[PDB]
Amino acid sequence: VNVPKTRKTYCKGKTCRKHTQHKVTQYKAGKASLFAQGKRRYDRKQSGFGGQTKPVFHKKAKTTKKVVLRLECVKCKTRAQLTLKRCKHFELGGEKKQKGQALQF
Amino acid sequence: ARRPARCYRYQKNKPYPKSRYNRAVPDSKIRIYDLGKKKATVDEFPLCVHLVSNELEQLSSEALEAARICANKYMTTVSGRDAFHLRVRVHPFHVLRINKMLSCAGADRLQQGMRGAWGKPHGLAARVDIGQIIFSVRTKDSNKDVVVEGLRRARYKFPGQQKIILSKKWGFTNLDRPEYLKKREAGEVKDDGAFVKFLSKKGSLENNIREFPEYFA
Amino acid sequence: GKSHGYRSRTRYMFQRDFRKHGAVHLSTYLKVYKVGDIVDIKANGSIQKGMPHKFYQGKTGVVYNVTKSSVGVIINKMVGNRYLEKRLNLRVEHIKHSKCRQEFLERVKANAAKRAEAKAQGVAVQLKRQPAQPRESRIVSTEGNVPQTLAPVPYETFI
Amino acid sequence: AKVHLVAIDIFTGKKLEDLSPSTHNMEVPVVKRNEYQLLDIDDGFLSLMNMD
Amino acid sequence: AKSKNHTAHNQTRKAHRNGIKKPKTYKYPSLKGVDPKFRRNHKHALHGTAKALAAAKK
RNA sequence: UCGAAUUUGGGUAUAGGGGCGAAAGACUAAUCGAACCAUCUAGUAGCUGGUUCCUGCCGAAGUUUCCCUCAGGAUAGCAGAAGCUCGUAUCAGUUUUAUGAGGUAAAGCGAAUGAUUAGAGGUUCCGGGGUCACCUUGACCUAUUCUCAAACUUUAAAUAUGUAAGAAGUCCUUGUUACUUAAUUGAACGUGGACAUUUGAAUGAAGAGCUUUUAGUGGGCCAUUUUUGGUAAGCAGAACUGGCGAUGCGGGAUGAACCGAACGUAGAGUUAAGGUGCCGGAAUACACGCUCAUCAGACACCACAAAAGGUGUUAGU
RNA sequence: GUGAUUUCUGCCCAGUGCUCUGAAUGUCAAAGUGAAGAAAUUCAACCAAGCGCGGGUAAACGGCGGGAGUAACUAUGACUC
RNA sequence: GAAGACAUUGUCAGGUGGGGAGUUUGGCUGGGGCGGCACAUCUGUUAAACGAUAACGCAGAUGUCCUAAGGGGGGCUCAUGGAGAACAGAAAUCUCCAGUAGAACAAAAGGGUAAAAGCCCCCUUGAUUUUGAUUUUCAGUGUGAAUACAAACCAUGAAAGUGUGGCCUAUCGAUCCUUUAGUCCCUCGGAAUUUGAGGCUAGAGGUGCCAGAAAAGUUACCACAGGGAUAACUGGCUUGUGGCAGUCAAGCGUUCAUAGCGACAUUGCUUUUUGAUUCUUCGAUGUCGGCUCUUCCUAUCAUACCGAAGCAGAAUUCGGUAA
RNA sequence: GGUUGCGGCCAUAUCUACCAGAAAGCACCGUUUCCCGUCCGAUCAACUGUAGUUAAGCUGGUAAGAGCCUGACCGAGUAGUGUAGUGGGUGACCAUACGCGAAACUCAGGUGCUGCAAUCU
RNA sequence: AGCGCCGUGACGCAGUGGAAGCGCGCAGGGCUCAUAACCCUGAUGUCCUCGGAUCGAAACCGAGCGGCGCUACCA
RNA sequence: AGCGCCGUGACGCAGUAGGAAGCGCGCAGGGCUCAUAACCCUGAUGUCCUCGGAUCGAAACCGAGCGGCGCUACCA
RNA sequence: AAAAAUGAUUAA
Ligand SMILES: C[C@@H]1C[C@@H]([C@H](O)CC2CC(=O)NC(=O)C2)C(=O)[C@@H](C)C1
Ligand SMILES: [K+]
Ligand SMILES: [K+]
Ligand SMILES: [K+]
Ligand SMILES: [Mg+2]
Ligand SMILES: [Mg+2]
Ligand SMILES: [Mg+2]
Ligand SMILES: [Mg+2]
Ligand SMILES: [Mg+2]
Ligand SMILES: [Mg+2]
Ligand SMILES: [Mg+2]
Ligand SMILES: [Mg+2]
Ligand SMILES: [Mg+2]
Ligand SMILES: [Mg+2]
Ligand SMILES: [Mg+2]
Ligand SMILES: [Mg+2]
Ligand SMILES: [Mg+2]
Ligand SMILES: [Mg+2]
Ligand SMILES: [Mg+2]
Ligand SMILES: [Mg+2]
Ligand SMILES: [Mg+2]
Ligand SMILES: [Mg+2]
Ligand SMILES: [Mg+2]
Ligand SMILES: [Mg+2]
Ligand SMILES: [Mg+2]
Ligand SMILES: [Mg+2]
Ligand SMILES: [Mg+2]
Ligand SMILES: [Mg+2]
Ligand SMILES: [Mg+2]
Ligand SMILES: [Mg+2]
Ligand SMILES: [Mg+2]
Ligand SMILES: [Mg+2]
Ligand SMILES: [Mg+2]
Ligand SMILES: [Mg+2]
Ligand SMILES: [Mg+2]
Ligand SMILES: [Mg+2]
Ligand SMILES: [Zn+2]
Repeated sequence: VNVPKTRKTYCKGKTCRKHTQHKVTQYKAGKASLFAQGKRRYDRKQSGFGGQTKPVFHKKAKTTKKVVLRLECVKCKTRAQLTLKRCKHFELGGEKKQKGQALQF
Repeated sequence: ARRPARCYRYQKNKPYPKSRYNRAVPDSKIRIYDLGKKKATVDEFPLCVHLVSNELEQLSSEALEAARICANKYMTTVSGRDAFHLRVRVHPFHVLRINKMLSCAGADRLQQGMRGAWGKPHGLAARVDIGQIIFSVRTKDSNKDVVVEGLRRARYKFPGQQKIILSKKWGFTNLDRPEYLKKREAGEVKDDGAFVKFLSKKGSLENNIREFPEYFA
Repeated sequence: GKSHGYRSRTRYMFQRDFRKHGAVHLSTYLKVYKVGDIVDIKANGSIQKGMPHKFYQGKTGVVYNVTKSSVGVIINKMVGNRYLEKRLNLRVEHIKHSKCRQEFLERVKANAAKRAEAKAQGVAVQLKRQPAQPRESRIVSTEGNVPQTLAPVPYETFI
Repeated sequence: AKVHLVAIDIFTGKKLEDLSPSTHNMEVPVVKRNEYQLLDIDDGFLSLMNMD
Repeated sequence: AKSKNHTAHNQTRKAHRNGIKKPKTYKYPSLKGVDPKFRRNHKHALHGTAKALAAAKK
């Protein structure tokens, strides 16, 4: 799929509260960042004797992911998250379609 | 090596024609449906004799072929080929299925039983009911006994009950003989390939003169 | 596996009628529905918005809500051992007035008219409908109508 | 059932073997091949050009 | 060992044992699903007509 | 086999996931693919078996959805109990009237889409093997003709199915509003007034509504009809209804389900289904015919019969 | 491991295993080192063995192919692909 | 005498470690296993004209694709045929006529659509924010999908109007944990500041056994609880397959359908084969054959008496009564 | 009654061939400076209503016309079907009783009706 | 019975939805007295059939044909 | 015993989904050679195993026979 | 010290 890098959409930033211009990027997760409480609990539980203490997932079925769009207002820098359907190929702001063109083979 | 006809005698299933969902059907055994002087005109063979079914069943194409051969061969041997026209009036459109099993000692190691029992096409049958014409013969009045006994011989090739009916219609037309005579004495009948065309009060007038010209005189 | 989607088994009842395809005539859109009107549900297959589910084809209900292009229809649906109130949001394409309720309203006006006349003259106007009564006596004259008919007929081949 | 599998690495050319029950799942890569036109080859490192 | 898959046998007899009952309509049904603009109006119309009735009766 | 890798006493050593094994998973005190004794320990069991007095009243389920769910649970239903608010109704496994909805049965194919038999007449700048604008395998068109469809259809039943048949109604004024209209227009809700005892079809109503809480069940099976797979099946799988299970009684000799009819303890009468030669209660009744079998026949479910044939005999065309 | 004597014990080290090097590099723990921070801490470099890369080894585990043409009767195929 | 701050020993860290330990090794299923997916779904049919409806029924499809293939508006009309135009021909572009869709609309199938939902062009982001109500599956739970409003902000158009993704019917995912966005808010409990951590609202990372454990085999050395809910022997139903009989009569039999045969067809019977089924038996009915011994059946090989023959005789062949 | 503007039902309105059309209306029609749009003033834009024509559109008629619409004790109470019997038949199936009931077929008619507003030999 | 695979130039075989390639074989010329070797040059394919989807299939789908195989266990 | 197959010159092989047969060896005759062999050309050689059927027409389709090939043939 | 195989039968 192909989504533009720029998009006009509603911004609920308490100063816009209206359709403003947004910059579009893809959401990236970020580092798991140990010292999170779940990570501390997990390290404490895995210490000592007893083997593996938690489930280890194996039965992978999905091959794609949902794409999340990170929308940034250009007036107040407020951000918003939009979700798209599953896709295999995702690209941002590239190569708008040409309608009446010969096949390149 | 084909199953006896009692396995497929009755119309237990819905019709199962060759279609885009079936498309893997063997060819029917019967290919010829008109025999004798099939190009003969209507007025040449005023007499019609029918082999009317008396049971609601289905007739295999093998039986249709066998009775076709028997009736045609007898009538051709006795009164020649040009003395009659035989039209068989049922087509094997229903497909029979067989769930084929192994038939040897040791079949139990691989037999699979009644699982996935949907059968594959096995043969073709024509579905007929009470009073449905199977065979029709048109000939002259003087050739009545030959075609009657030929249809009697064809009867033994079919399962169940069948009657022999002398028609009161002129040949293969839907008209009685006296009314067909009344129509040729007028200008209401024009010859065609083997059948005829009729003149009506309806339609374009000038068309009804270019056809049937000798009427309106 | 089995398939039980929203529009399954609707092949023939979401057809348009033969030689009746195309656009909808404006009398569909000029009909006025009030709350309390009794309407019949029949989906127009050419309008895929506000379309009722296949269950409600042929059901008759009461309008409870009126919106811009749609009405809210209340239908009683038998689920198990009781009827559940079901509320539908249907565009007016799939909706027509119940003609039976139109004759009921006309009959109410006619009943009022009969009672109004009877209050002045001709008391005991006897409003209620009655079922088809047995016929009374009559004298069937034969003069010019002499009875004449034969017996059953013999069997003939006709083949 | 179990499946014994013998396969050659598509890059290193080495034989790999593995075995698994016939009804468990294994991964299959998303192997794709692409046409390119051969420009210069200087320090190895073939320089290639796409359909564009 | 396969068992029976499905049947609606005896289900109507069970349903009719305690009868199939209509949902007992009331006067003044709930305004759930009615248009909010209509509901907002109707609150003020009811308030005004009760005010007029109480003012007249005293 | 019998002079040695011999046989054997006594002593001694090796102890249980340990020993010992010229190897058999052998042996380790009648115990060995992990001894024996005691304890944890009344170990756990969705599995088998059992589960102790009487009478009275009511009275099932084998189905829905979810579950490493398929011999089990939860959930809803079916059942009981406690009742509560009222006192003939906001009702109904029914009909009528009115009004919808449907695409099956049937039908149709010289109507669409597919399938399909045979000729006829025209179209070769549409290729016909043929000689200078032709009968002579084709393909196309036109008018015909034979036969078809679970996944074709113009048409289109029967049965089943929705709704309405008023007081929470109808009509007349004029009130509310921030909704609506160009508007003092509507929308919805109202004040006041009018409508009489047929308050707006029929029949019935055994009291009508309402609530809490909890049992068992969650293997089903049979019959008529519809119906799928299968050569078929006392086969496997669905639909509606009635049954059996849970149920005796009369009849079908016998039999879960068929027919009749459902059950407190008795008496009398009358019947059902089925019968009335004798077993066996009840006409070896009456009447008109048919049948003679050196393998007659003799009551539905049901305990089978076919294609085919006969100057047997009877009736008939 | 094989199993008296006799006579033999062919070919295959790609896989699995076993074994032997290098420092030319990849992976790379704890401790130690450096840097940013107020500090917890974060980042980076260095980084043993093993792994990885590369040799050896079958009386280690084991393994030990298809198709086609071709001779002056055919048939077969010494030969050839 | 050797050896020496090295070894050793202690603690932590990486590797190796079936030698040993613990555990697991899905379900449905005409028994199980192998196969398949009928395990979450969608179209048509089965399905019996409301709705619902099963099978390892039938014919298929889904785990995607799309900044346009979404939204609005404008203009035009498609498949196909006929007649024509240099190269150009059956298929290149151009023109006219006919053309109810016989085209196209991402992708199965069904439905829908002609001044359009198709094709081309001009703008655009409504594929947005806040929640509630509703429909389908349904317990009237969730999830997925969808319908109609409300309050905003917008797009498009002259405007009515339309637009909360794809013309409709499929295209997907809880708890815990991690992560991001939002409010710049609440808490770290002796009082503050700053890091850090924890909360509230809303997305993502995934459970396809799709209401969502983290999971390899073998056992003929085997064990237990059970099951005739379920296979393997007998019996029962069926009789495809096996075996036997009939009807017809093309043809064979020098001449001649039927002395004897008898194709193509077709009607049966039997239970001595093999299957199908799963009703009886799993707190056990001893499971092949042979040997021994009795009896029964007849569909008769021989023997008795017969009829027929392409029966001179002989020898045969067909048939009746007959076990 | 004709015509026009907007329509309602959406073929009794459609289709094929031919004929006719006072008056008005509609239409064809003439032109490109302007607004606007094209490969092309052909469509669309604008101007004139003048220069011309009913040739075409449009409206009506004609046709043993095609289609479509309505009806018939035409087929036919046929096909189908609900209920019932210890009905018939070996069975497939069939009849009867109490009910409902087609579609093809044949024949006969018909071929737009109409609302608001303006105008007219 | 159920399931899987293969079919390409004369032969053995590759093959990326944009009309097919390696090795021999074959053909032409040369060298040799001649053949082979050798040298210089060319050519050879409804991709098993018949339909379908796609603008376009050798590849995808449906059938039909011909070969190769696998399962065949507890009784 | 069943279920599939196949049979084409003197010898082998090709048909194909019906409109009468091709190729290669062998034979004979020619061309080359002193004469041969090899080579080349040409010709002959198949009543498609027999019989029967359906068809306008069968080596191709159907049945029988004959011969050969391949697969299958209690049971615990 | 590069490579270099073959040549049908009979006929003083
Ligand atoms: C596969 C990974 C983890 C998974 C999930 O946290 C796994 C389990 C872990 C656990 O122990 N208890 C749970 O309740 C969930 C999840 O959410 C996915 C999106 C991402
Ligand atoms: K089941
Ligand atoms: K249907
Ligand atoms: K184990
Ligand atoms: Mg610790
Ligand atoms: Mg540790
Ligand atoms: Mg069936
Ligand atoms: Mg939509
Ligand atoms: Mg001795
Ligand atoms: Mg052992
Ligand atoms: Mg012992
Ligand atoms: Mg009691
Ligand atoms: Mg009781
Ligand atoms: Mg039990
Ligand atoms: Mg149970
Ligand atoms: Mg019970
Ligand atoms: Mg009895
Ligand atoms: Mg009864
Ligand atoms: Mg007595
Ligand atoms: Mg040794
Ligand atoms: Mg060796
Ligand atoms: Mg470190
Ligand atoms: Mg081995
Ligand atoms: Mg272990
Ligand atoms: Mg299982
Ligand atoms: Mg599930
Ligand atoms: Mg239905
Ligand atoms: Mg968190
Ligand atoms: Mg049982
Ligand atoms: Mg048999
Ligand atoms: Mg059992
Ligand atoms: Mg027992
Ligand atoms: Mg047991
Ligand atoms: Mg015994
Ligand atoms: Mg006998
Ligand atoms: Mg020599
Ligand atoms: Zn902003």
